[PDB]
Amino acid sequence: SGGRATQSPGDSRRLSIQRAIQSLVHAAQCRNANCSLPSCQKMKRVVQHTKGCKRKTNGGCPICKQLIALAAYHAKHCQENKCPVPFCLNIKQKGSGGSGGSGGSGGSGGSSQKVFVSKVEAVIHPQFLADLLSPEKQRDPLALIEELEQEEGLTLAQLVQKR
Ligand SMILES: [Zn+2]
Ligand SMILES: [Zn+2]
Ligand SMILES: [Zn+2]
Repeated sequence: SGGRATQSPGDSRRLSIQRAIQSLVHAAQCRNANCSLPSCQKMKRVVQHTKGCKRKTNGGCPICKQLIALAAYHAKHCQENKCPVPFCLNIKQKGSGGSGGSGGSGGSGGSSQKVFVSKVEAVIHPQFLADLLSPEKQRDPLALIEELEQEEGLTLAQLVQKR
């Protein structure tokens, strides 16, 4: 009757995905000016990126990929067709798939963004997730982002060529 979750290194970072996803939903429908929360302000930036973006799904910007990842992962745990979450909407119209995600409640995340099924999660780069969750102020996701697209050249590409 549900359940069935194991706390892998991935789980913890998928939980950071789900946690940034919790952020996502919030900034997606936050219209309270009195609210100036850390995860909210940083995500207000990251969300506003998703809309004012052009290289969105072209694969250039890291955000929109990890945001269609968040919004998708989120969309799996979402039952709203008229959702506030941006890419959740286009998920229901384009990104069709099953349910699931993670939920083992692990806290020992690690480099597991290769072995896993990279169907949803493109360049989520949990550091970005972590920074949203961080009470710190000048710890912006979009700052990480430009860093992330730089590091998008490293790993997976590492020793990938073969015969
Ligand atoms: Zn807010
Ligand atoms: Zn973008
Ligand atoms: Zn949604």
